[PDB]
Amino acid sequence: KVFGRCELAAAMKRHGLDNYRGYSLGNWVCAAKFESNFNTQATNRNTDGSTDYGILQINSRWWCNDGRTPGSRNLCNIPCSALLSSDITASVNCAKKIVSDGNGMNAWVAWRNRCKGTDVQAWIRGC
Ligand SMILES: [Cl-]
Ligand SMILES: [Cl-]
Ligand SMILES: [Cl-]
Ligand SMILES: [Pt+2]
Ligand SMILES: [Pt+2]
Ligand SMILES: [Pt+2]
Ligand SMILES: [Pt+2]
Repeated sequence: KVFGRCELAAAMKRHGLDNYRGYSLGNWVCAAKFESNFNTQATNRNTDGSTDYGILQINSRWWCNDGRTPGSRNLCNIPCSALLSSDITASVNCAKKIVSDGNGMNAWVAWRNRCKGTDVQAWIRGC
C-alpha cells in the first residue's frame, strides 16, 4: 500500500504517535515520507547483511528478525515481514519500541536529515 500523507497521519494518530515521546505527528509522517515514500512494502537490502523494512525502514540487525542478519537482537520481537503489512500497526508498535529503547527519532537517518528542524507540520497541513 502507498499511503497518502493525510491518511497516514490519521492512521498514525489512531495508534498514538501524535506527541509520542515528544515527537509530533508531522515528524512521523515526514519520517515515513523520506524513508519509504509512504510505501508499506519498501525494502532496502544493505551490504552489511541487514535489511530495512516497511514504511519506516526498520532495520533487521537490532529491531526485527529476518533470520538472515548477523547480530540479530530482534528487540521488537517480530518477524520483519510483519513490518511489510498494509496496516501499519506492527511498524508503529516497533517504532515506539525503538524510541523506548533509548533512541530519539535520530535513529532514523531520513528523519535526522530531512525532517529535523523543518516545517514538519506541512506533512499534516490541510488533513
Ligand atoms: Cl500502536
Ligand atoms: Cl495500540
Ligand atoms: Cl537474523
Ligand atoms: Pt489502524
Ligand atoms: Pt488502527
Ligand atoms: Pt496501536
Ligand atoms: Pt489498529
